[PDB]
Amino acid sequence: STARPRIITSKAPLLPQQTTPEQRYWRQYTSAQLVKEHNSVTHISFNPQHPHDFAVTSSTRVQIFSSRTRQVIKTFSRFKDVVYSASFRSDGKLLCAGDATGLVSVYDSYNPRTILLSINASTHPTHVTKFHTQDNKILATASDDRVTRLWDISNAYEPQLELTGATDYVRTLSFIPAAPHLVATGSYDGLIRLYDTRSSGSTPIYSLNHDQPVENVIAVSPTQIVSCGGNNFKVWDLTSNKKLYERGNFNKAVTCLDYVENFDSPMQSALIASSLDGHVKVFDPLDNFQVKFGWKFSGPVLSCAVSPSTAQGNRHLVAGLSSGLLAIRTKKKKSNNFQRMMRGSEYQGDQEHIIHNDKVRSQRRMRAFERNINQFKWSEALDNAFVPGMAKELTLTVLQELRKRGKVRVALYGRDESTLEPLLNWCLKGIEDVRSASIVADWVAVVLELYGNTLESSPVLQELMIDLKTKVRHEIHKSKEAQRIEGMLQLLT
Amino acid sequence: DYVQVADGLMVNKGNYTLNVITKALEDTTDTSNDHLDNKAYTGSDEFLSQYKIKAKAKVMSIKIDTKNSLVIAILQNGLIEIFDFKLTLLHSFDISYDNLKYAKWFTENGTEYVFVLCPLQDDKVCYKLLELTDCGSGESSPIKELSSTIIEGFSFENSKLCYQFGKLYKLNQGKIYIYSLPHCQLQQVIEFPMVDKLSPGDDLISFQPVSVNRVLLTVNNVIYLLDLLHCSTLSQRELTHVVINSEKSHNSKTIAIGISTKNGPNPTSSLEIINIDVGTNTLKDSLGKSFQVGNNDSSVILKPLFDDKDINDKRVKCNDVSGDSSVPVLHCNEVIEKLSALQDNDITSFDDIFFKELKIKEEHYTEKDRYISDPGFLNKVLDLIFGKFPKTLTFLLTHPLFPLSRTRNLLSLLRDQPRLFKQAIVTCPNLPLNELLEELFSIRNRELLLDISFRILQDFTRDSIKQEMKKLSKLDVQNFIEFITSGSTQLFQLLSLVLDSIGLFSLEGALLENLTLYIDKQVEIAERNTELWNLIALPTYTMEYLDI
Amino acid sequence: SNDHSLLETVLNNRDERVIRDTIFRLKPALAVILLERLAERIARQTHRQGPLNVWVKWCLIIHGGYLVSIPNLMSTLSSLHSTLKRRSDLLPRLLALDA
Amino acid sequence: QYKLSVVSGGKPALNNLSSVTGNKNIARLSQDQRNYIIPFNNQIKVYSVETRQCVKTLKFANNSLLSGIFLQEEENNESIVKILLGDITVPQQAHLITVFTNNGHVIVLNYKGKLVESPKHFKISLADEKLANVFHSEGNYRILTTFKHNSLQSYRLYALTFDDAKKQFEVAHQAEWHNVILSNISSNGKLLAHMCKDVEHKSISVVSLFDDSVNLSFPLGSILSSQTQSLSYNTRYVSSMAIDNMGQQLAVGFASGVISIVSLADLQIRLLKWHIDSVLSLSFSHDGSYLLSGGWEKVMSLWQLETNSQQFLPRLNGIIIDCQVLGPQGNYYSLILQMTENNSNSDYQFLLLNASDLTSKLSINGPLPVFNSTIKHIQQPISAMNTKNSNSITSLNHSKKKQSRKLIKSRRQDFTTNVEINPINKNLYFPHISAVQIFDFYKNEQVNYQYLTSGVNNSMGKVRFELNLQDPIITDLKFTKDGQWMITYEIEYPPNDLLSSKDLTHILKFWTKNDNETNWNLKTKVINPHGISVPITKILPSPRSVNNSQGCLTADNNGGLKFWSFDSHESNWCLKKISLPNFNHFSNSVSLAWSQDGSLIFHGFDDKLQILDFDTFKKFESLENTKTVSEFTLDSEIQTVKLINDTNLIVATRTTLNAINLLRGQVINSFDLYPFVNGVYKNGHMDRLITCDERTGNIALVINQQLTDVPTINYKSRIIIFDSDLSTKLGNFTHHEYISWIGWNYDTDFIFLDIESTLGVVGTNSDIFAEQLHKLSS
Amino acid sequence: KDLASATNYVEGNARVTSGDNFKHV
RNA sequence: UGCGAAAGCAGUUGAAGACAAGUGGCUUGUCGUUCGUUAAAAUGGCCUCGUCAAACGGUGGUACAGCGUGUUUAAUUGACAUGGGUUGA
Repeated sequence: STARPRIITSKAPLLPQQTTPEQRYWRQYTSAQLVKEHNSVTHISFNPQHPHDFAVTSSTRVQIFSSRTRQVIKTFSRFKDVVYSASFRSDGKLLCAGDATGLVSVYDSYNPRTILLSINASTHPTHVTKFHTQDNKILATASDDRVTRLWDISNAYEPQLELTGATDYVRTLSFIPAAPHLVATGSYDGLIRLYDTRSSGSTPIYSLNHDQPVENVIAVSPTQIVSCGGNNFKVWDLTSNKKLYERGNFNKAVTCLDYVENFDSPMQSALIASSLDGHVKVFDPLDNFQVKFGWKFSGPVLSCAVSPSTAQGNRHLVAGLSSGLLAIRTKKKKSNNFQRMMRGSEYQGDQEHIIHNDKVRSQRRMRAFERNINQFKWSEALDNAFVPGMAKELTLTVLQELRKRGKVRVALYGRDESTLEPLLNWCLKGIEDVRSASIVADWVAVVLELYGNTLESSPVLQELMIDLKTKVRHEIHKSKEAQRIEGMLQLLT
Repeated sequence: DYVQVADGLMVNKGNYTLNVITKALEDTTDTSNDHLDNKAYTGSDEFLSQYKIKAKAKVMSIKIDTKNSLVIAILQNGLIEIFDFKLTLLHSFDISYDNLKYAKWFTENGTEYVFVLCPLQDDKVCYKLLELTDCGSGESSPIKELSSTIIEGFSFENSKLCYQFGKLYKLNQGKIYIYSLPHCQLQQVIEFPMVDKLSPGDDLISFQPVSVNRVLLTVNNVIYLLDLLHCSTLSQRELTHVVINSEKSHNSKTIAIGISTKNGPNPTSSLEIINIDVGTNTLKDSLGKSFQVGNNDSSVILKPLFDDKDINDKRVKCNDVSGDSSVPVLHCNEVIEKLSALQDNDITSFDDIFFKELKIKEEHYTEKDRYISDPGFLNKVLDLIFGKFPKTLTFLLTHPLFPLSRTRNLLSLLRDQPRLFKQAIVTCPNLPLNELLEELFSIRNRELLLDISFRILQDFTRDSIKQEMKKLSKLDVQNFIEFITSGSTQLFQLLSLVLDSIGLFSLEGALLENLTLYIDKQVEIAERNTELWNLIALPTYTMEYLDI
Repeated sequence: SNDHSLLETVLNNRDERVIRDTIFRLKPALAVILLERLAERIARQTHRQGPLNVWVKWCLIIHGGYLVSIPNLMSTLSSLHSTLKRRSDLLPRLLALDA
Repeated sequence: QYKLSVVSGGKPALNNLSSVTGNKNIARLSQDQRNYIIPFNNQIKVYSVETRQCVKTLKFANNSLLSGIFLQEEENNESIVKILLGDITVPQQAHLITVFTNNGHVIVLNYKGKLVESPKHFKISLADEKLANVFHSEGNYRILTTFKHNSLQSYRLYALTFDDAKKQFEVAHQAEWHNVILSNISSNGKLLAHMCKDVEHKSISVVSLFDDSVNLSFPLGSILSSQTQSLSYNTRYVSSMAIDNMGQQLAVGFASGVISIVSLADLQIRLLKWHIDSVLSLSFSHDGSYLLSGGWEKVMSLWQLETNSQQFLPRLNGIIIDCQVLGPQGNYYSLILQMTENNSNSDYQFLLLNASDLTSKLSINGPLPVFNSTIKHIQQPISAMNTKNSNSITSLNHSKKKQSRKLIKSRRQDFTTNVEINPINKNLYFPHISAVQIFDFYKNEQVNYQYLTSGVNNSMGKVRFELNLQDPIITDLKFTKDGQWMITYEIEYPPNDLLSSKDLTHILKFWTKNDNETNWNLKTKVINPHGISVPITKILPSPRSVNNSQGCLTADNNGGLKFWSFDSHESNWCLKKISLPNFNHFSNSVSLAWSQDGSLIFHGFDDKLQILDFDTFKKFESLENTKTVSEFTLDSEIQTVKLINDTNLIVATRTTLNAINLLRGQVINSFDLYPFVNGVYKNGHMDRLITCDERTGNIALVINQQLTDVPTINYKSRIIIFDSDLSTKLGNFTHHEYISWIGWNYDTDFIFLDIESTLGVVGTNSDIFAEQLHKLSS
Repeated sequence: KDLASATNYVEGNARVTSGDNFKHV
């Protein structure tokens, strides 16, 4: 003898635009927070090491938020002009911020009162400041001087290397994630230059011609880097100096990018992109940078980031808008005498020769319609169908199980006016859908076959039959006009 | 087993080059080349050369001269390189190697001492094999394969000077013992009609097949298992099939004995010394769909009649499933003799043809299944009645009731008798849709319209109806719409077909509004008779009466 | 882009002349993706089939050349074919039901 | 070089007698009850209840010792009717069994070690009688016999003796019973009850046979109620009876569903009503205080007769047509399960089970195919209503007369089935009704059984009205050529008397398993492939060159084709290619073939063999017109387009059997089929009647229904092989019974399925101390 | 579970599609 | 029942004998009866083996639904003495 097969929920052929695993995962980022800033949020970085805090650069202050309360734990307000970039070191121990007066100031993180050193860079505004990702004691600052500088933070008087060569407004750095001698910089003339730092450094080894003025350049692999600027982003193989993908799925200019790897996700890698028209989108680097999910925000989105790869807790997607506000969407995560008497209940057979196992697994709880179909209470199963809190596929599957299994007539025999009105009042709603309407058709046909006299007596289901008639009239106009559209594009083959 | 049949030195280049094929010449001084231009210098020429190759550089070229050795040339720059003689007898077929791939000092006389591709690099003396009349070089693991007229096969590998295998191959005087297309075999042609494939790793025959017809200049192509062959006194270069990623279409091999058939690509016009015309322009051998085209090397058809399962005590046949008979007494000799009994002086009568056919095939004269018949036999008796004699009432009624009529049906509109024409509409089991659409749109306004729309719907796919009913005028389709609106199911879907196949824009308006009104009332009557088909206690006080 | 929000604000306009010359002024290289969006929306929401198929009949009428010159009509707008096939397949059943 | 053999076993073949209810289970336990001795129609299987394996198989056709008893091409009424555990020849010394057959041979056979090459058989001096059963007690032996008005049988009891001349058994003739309707014998074999039909109605009589301890009789109107005489005939028809080991009580199970325990000393009755359809089997325990019953629900109940308390066992994959306690303490129940979802064959599962936890210790079954028609005096069992799975109380006689007349007179005598071979592990997959029996034939035992549709197949024992519902039929299943996926096609049928009762559903499902697990997983299903209400006439798996053997090609009766293939990106089996024509004629004479290269497809629709390519999936075309013949109109609708190798292809149609080459593009050979296979198979079944190889030929297969001095119920099979485009009949074999399916396993053999399901194949000091210690310590 | 017990039918997470999604050429 | 396609297209439904009831016959009805024809109901329904809670992975439509996490492409842990007694309607 077997166990009883479970009642299989009636699944129809799948409709278009189903819920992909990528968009289910990215759709459980919810409970949005909107924090109004004093000015447009230009940059946002995350702590790498305990990857659980993030710094938001508004105008003339940098606020570190926590990734468990989403309130400002700490804030950095002693800048003279607009602070532009603020990033954490790879050890997460200190925080660099480039400022509109060309004064890079690096504090230590989680202590806003101890400014550790103030590199006086160019007289022009310094727009991007980030530490090396391999090395710890070098900091790369590009400014509106069309020259980036590598500074050793011990010798903070002269820059240890001066990467010039770009004709207009260098706004982005990036480091290549396995070769630590390799700095890719990006400017408003297009032309991602990139430099070997053992060489002279006043000339790039090559240049990648993004045609639009680039807004950001990040590095995905040790080999391929992604530059956004203009309406698209392009990806570039770096061992072969050559473009290989470009996605232009926006309306306005892509402002920023960042990238995730190895995190707990159906997507093994994810590049998300923020694009001055409200949209932030996530692209999957493994199937050809195809877009998988997106968010629309209440204004032009200027910068975005996500929690880093090892977040281990409450996971965040943050987007700072040009409107001057900040949007966070997170996904969350008896007696010693009595115990000495009941000691052994946690042993589970380690030193024991034979280990027997016949405890059956406890299956899912049966719903009332399923146990009534099991107990052969077929009219009670119909009654349990037409309760209000039932799913539409559950009402459909108990109708289909009574149709295939036994008898519609058995399920409908002892009824009268007051006990048929649930069925017909659901058949009004079920006649609209394609997946239900065959079952609704034969159930209504059987109930008017064997209750044609109650039709005469009760007037308060006559009107239900009339409403059902106008419903089938609307549906038959729809099923006729669908055949007309089917013919009118059969003509166009 | 042929291919697409038409067209009655660096071995991997093409055109846009200068001359990557510099070769010797019959009855000339030594050698030449041409372009579609590289210089023709000397590789120490004026000897008894029979072929010429290069070191795959075209400025390290040579003249492979019958003097036991060869030197280098300067066909681009002017600076020669040095050489060193090994033998002094016959090195007319010298083939210089790549960077240490396949080279040995074999000239003509069993002295295959191994060396390298250099002027002073040497190796072992692998002259152990006997006097070989067919020494080739392949890339199994680059190897000299010797076939000897002392007859015996041997295979040495010039990778470590290692004799891989060898046996006794009794090869006679050959025509072309060319290595295979994947190199794993040896295609050796016998003189007139045969080409055998032998296993060139073990020196044994693997498939000794015959060929189609006379062919002399045969060589394996850059294919899977296919060869090309030109006729002896013919410019016909046919192809046969007994590289697999994105194969070749031209510039495969240059070995032919036609009218100076040098440098044989597909478009083989601009030759290296000849300046000839060109031919076919196909690719190499595909998988299996081109062998339905090249269905050659077998032309042995006979008259195939239906045999029977052999009677080994067939008297215990145990309740045969026929009506009354058991087996039809087959008379194929009488089938052939009925042709002589029919092709006679019954030039307008059915006394010596129709009675002859219905006596040779004792049927109900409108029915199949008492078959014993051949399509060539039915075609020849149909030819004999399409000659001097449709006025027979039995023969040309019982044989459009036969599924092998073979395309002599085109005059079925061109002759017009009512009962024979309707029977050829209903039952003739191969009909051209061109004539069917012409008969459909040459309307006589009758029930044969329904009988022709039936067959045109029930044996042709809808798009093959549409593409070949584009081939109509507009008066035909306007009168067709007018006749449908005047005065059924298959013609409704035929009307759907004509509306799909007339096109998009080029219509008129009054006919369109008339058809719109007609089909509006048609859908209304279809809806109402579909509705018709889908349409097929005690009071408290009474007063009644009873018997007194 | 793939902007469902302002796609909804553009096709909640249901004046017939506005829809007509809107699709007339539309570029014919993206009438196929407008038709894909309409097909998926009427597949999901079934009460939209009334208002939204006014859009899909105008896209076929106006761009009657582009998507007859496209080589794979059914493969490119499969979702429309599947939606209309499942809408019109059950027409004999509710014919018998309303009879 | 080809030889025919029968290698794999058949059906279990219990007592196929009427008028014996209860004990029709001829299988025995040993006395040291460690091995279970069941007969088959081909052999004696001896399973072992500890390890569930077969440990010894006494094949009948292996030797002339008892294949001389039956190897006939016409006569299989010689049947094996009882097995006894002792030795009837010499007493007091047992590891060997004495089998009594239904004619009178008594064979003594050793099942421990090798079978002896000369058994101890005898032949008892018997009249025209035909051996109902034998009976054992302490020492003595009885036998019972059947006879020649109203069609009833007549029984006669003898006693045996042996001793004086050791060739004959002498008989004694205790008594007779001159009209018997139904009979049963108690568990100890000490007494037996039966019914009489002696006038106004029938009668019931119990008699002890090994002594004149008791013999009583009474008309059963004193058993029956007063309500039943004004009710239907099911309320008074009796389909079961049983007695206990004392003869104090007796269970009468009626066709209405009730059971009634009468107390034989005073004829007071007690009614037990649970069975909602007919009661088919009853048994008592040894002490008589528990009653096992089984019926049309697949639920074995056991009634605690003290408190009238049922214990159930509900989903037993077959209706219980016999149940009985078995052990000395009653620790096993043996059951016969009739498995009546297929109406074309009576396929019984033998299932004992230990009574402790009610788990199926040693379930036994033969192969279960479903033939296209009913086979040979097959009667679906009795019930309350006349359904499509049973027959009512009236129509058994008319149904067997009609079935005999249908096998005699009629014309469509095709009962052929589709069997598949899993190309990985060489076990064969009989698609049962809404399920598959995976069964390996190198030990002829079932691997497992799996439901592949969504019916009420397992959840419910259907009863009197509900037996007019059928679960969906699996009509096609094919494996992909690497054995990684199983394609199956099923027809889902609707229940009657509603609006959607006349439109079927057609479901094509795709199943996967790794090479370890025994059961498949549904990865995808497409309901209505090819469109609504249109069938699939033929599915064809694809060769190893299209999508690495992961494509299927399904054909309509419109001539439409759909190519489905599994791609890993969208991790599902999706619809790749399509060629639909829209005709107005339909025909299910559709066949399909593929080139091994994966280039061109031969679509053998009716009267027409189209040639499609694969790249554009339309009809084949070369612009050079090198006699590109891409259609072959033949004289009748074609039913096999089997291409042996890439050169040529064999077409088989209902008149002729042609062969067509493509490297020489014309007909090469032809044969005549119409005198053999005329209008006898349904159009689409020659594909399962003939098959091929991949190198070494092609197999045709015809059937001759034998004749008297009119056709009869007897058949013979003529199978023939050809090598290399119909050249030589190098195999001409004849098999003694109807043949139903033939197919090539993937290592140059062809398996075939007999109509009684025998799978056959056509192939190519210290020593005495040791002995006495192993004696005395065992 | 028992060795004579048949395997029940279970769809699980099988993708049910129709015969009319021509999403592939 | 036969031919079919899943639609449909042709064919129907006799005789003997016995028994039961009702009023030796007559009527009606049955048949663990035969020959010929291709031919709704006896109050009578499906076992225990452990539940509950919280996750996670795919699948459909994220609160909704469903399958699984014993090995699987993937994905699980934890509570409880799984008793007896008295009220508990």
